[PDB]
Amino acid sequence: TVPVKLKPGMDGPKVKQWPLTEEKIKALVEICTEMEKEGKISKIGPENPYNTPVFAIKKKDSTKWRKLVDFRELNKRTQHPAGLKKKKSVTVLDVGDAYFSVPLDEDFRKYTAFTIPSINNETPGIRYQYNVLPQGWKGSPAIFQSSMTKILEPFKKQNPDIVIYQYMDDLYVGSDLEIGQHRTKIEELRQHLLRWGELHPDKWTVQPIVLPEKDSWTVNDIQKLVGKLNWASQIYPGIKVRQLCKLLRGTKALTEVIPLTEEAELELAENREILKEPVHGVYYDPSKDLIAEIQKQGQGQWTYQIYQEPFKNLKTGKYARTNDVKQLTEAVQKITTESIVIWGKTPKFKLPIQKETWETWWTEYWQATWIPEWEFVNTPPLVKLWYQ
Amino acid sequence: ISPIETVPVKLKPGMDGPKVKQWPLTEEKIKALVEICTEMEKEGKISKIGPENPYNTPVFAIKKKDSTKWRKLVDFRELNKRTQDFWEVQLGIPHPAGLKKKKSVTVLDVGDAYFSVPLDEDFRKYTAFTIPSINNETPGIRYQYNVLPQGWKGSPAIFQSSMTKILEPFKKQNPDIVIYQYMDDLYVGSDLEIGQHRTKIEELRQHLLRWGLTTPDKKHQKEPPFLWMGYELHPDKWTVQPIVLPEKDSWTVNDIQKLVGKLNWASQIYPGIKVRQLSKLLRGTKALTEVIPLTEEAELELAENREILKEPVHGVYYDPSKDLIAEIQKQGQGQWTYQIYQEPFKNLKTGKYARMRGAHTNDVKQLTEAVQKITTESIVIWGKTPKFKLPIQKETWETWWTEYWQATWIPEWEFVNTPPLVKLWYQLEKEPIVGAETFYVDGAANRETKLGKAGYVTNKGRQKVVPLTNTTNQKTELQAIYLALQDSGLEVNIVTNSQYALGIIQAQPDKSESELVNQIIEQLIKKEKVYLAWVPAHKGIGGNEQVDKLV
DNA sequence: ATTCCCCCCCTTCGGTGCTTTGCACCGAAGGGGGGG
Repeated sequence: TVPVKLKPGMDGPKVKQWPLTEEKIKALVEICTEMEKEGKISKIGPENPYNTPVFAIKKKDSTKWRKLVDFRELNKRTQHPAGLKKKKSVTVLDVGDAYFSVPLDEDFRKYTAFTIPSINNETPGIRYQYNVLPQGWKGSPAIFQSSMTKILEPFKKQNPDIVIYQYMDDLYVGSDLEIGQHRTKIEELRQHLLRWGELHPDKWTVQPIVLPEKDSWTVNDIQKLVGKLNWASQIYPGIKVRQLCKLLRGTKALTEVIPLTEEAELELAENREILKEPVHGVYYDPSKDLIAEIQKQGQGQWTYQIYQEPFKNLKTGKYARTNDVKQLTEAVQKITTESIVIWGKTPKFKLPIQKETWETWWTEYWQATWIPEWEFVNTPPLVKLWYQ
Repeated sequence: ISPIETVPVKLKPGMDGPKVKQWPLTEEKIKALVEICTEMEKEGKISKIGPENPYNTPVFAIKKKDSTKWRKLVDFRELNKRTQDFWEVQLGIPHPAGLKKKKSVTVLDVGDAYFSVPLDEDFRKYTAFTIPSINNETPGIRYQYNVLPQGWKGSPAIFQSSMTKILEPFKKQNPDIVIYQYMDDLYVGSDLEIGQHRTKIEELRQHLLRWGLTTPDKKHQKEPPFLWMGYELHPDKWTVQPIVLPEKDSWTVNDIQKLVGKLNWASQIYPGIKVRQLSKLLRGTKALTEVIPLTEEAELELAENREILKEPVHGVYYDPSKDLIAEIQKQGQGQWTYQIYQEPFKNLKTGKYARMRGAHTNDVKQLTEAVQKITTESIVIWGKTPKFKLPIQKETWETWWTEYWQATWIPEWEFVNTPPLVKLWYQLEKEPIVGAETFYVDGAANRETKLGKAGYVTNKGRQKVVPLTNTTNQKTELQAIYLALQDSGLEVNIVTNSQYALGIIQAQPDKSESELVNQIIEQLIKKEKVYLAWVPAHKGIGGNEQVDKLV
């Protein structure tokens, strides 16, 4: 393809580089030197005013470094098979080393500039720009889209039951086959791709809300329960707290045992049936963006909610498993992979972490080829365990 | 001139060259300016232009800290505003602590750096200026720049790129030579003996001269100590150049501002530098000439800083075969010091952290911020994260990071027993306390008149209300909690409808900008066991009928 | 009386978001230090 103009009335990325470890710097220098020889990248000067961050990862624990470029700002200025979710097994293969044979438009190469730093600022950073289609940019799968069909036509027609979805540099192969037959067909697909150059979405279960069950209830216990139902009323209406509020009238000791009246057990039980229900009316708007909140429940437990509008949850989950940042980073990569398979868009996370803490360590444990947008929450969202 | 390819530089789209007219200058300045212009024209730095150049730019002179000498400067502010944007390749400042011990070391400076790199041919017309046409009448002679101008915002980046392009073949043919390049300053280190190193230095000098860059011998350093980037470099140690603090008798705002700046510079190698009590004198006074009398606390800090800055202190270089260790100490009032070293009592570099982030915070939060700052700074200099020695105990950190709602982490670290220790001064019970009084608190303030009442009711036959003036809902809720703490015993359950007060208290602070919160904190430390519970605001709970229709 | 680029700290002020239209957090700009 060719004209890849930006969105009208805005400029290119101007993001800073942020420091890198000397182990990762040595990997980037070796990688970029090899790419320069092949003509994939070329050195530039300071007259280019654009810059995007770059770093290296160790995806799949293959002990081979992989270069990653944060195109999150270039993707925002450039301008899905519903049966994949119901599939049994979704294999995710990498087709990143295939866009290197498609030259990039000459007028667009200036926006893909990046800088490799140096230890102790020994030398000014070495700058490069992309000559071929880069990895991580939203236009790479779009320009190569017309070329993927030619390679996927001899395969998809041979096995119509195979569902194949491409996002960024990742191929999602979904089949209703067995543990072994799926793998054999994957090898056939892999070798088929070479000629021209593990998820289980069926096992994913929503996380409901559960009321605590007790034989005897204290004033403190009822007060905590009343707060839950009042908060849950906004999510699941039809929840009324009157016969439970009537047990919290008058000044009482917080540990006083309150005998549950026979007429109040109905509301406690009735609200439980309402609570044990998938709240309908949640329709994924294709135009709006996905927001994923994450809460730290302690003891190595994390809960998340994916929604487009407040109190209208599209998906609720719970990720279980010393290193808090690594656990959060693993959760982000697992939620994002879920959203790509289910909806096809990476969510906009609201991480429960300090901004300085996240930027320092998130690159260490990252292993995906895509980066979602995230925002850092500061208010303490711990008043009662609403999502326990 | 340098036979290096020019960098294509243009103006911002839709812009034009400057047309500013030159302000009048005294007859003393004009003579030096015309002499300088004549010399530069005869050297080829500038060229005379005819009447076809519409653009112009004012030009003035400075003393150059030499009285007799008069450096010529050009006010390129208009051109810089109209000049395209550049991306700076200078991402930071080299530090001597990151240097490795080298057998042979040289420091060189390129003379007349900017005047050696040619300017792009199409851009020369915008750089046109005119000399103050004499006292007056006859027009001035007008010149245009042929090389990189001084005062133009694109000069540093272009020169840095040209220097890198010049130096890359030499580095490729000499892989065992370390070259730190900062603008026109070169630091060359090698493990060769003095003779071979000196032979290689002359080879580098002839390489630069092949590209027109000259290295005068007056800025060429061959013997230690080396004055490099504000530091004194010795064969096995380094120091900052001498620091002279002011000795005024009646300080002003500007004097204190300059005093604090030098103490921050000295804190990189002098341990224990405090500037908290001195920087507090800069709050509330905005005039730069106002005389601020020194307070008692500020006088104490100044004397301590003077005493610390008296003995000679030096750092050491970096050995890649040893592990970096950073030790942190707490000085009080949100101030921390830290020393990064490799072997004990030989500091690679010191530093301090005194940033006050957030209105309410504790020592454990600030320790994590200091650790993160140290890690980020160490990655820049050495590329690896050091092992930490913190004054917090393992159990305290375990409790904090397990009970905290946020995700926090600290890399490999060990406990060092040096007081004062970092601890949490109080803890909130997870369950209500049996036998202790329950205080249902509530504070309501009228927004219109800024008047309110804060009060509490209790399980027993007690009840209190107190009126507050110039207050809000949040302040009334905090005051209600404070009253509940004030008139209770050692164990207390407090039920409140305010999420703001619960969010403030639950973080376990010990210092706060708000004075009311400090009283609450000092009351919480006195108590033995405290339970804090949240209740819905207006849903008929016991703290809603007899606590809201009241205060 | 008049310039330029880079890093840092400390204080002040405006913007943003949630909620409790006050309060907490953040980023940019002023001052200062240092380098060229």
